[PDB]
Amino acid sequence: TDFIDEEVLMSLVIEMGLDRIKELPELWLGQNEFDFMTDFVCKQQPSRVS
Amino acid sequence: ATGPTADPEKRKLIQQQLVLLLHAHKCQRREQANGEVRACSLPHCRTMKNVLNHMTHCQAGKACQVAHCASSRQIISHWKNCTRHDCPVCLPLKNASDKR
Ligand SMILES: [Zn+2]
Ligand SMILES: [Zn+2]
Ligand SMILES: [Zn+2]
Repeated sequence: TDFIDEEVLMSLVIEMGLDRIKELPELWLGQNEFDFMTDFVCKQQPSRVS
Repeated sequence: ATGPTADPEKRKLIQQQLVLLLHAHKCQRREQANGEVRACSLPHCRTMKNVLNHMTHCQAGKACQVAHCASSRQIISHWKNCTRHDCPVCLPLKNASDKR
């Protein structure tokens, strides 16, 4: 064995509890809206503090 | 607040989608193996099975109205290169392999 197995995904489904799903939610990894592996660069303070 | 810009409920959703995406990739062979094996122990993988056939040929990414296509398409590009180290996506998937 050198790769993943369908029963290994079933084991992770049970580990996470994904058998309780009903509808799949949305994500936007193809846009600036959710850069899933970026850094906390957004830290700033408004012009009203100046 | 609870974490950095890249670590919200959307990352909890990539961990959920990853497992369904990997199951869908396997599950697509079960039906081709005989021609009528439509049955599955996780019916919810059908959403990913349908989306995989789209994202493997799609090119509209930045504006593709199928949010699941642009979403799922980014997961494997991350995972494949990240395998050299521990990560919220790669770590649980590597640990799960011990089951069989
Ligand atoms: Zn399935
Ligand atoms: Zn698409
Ligand atoms: Zn990773």
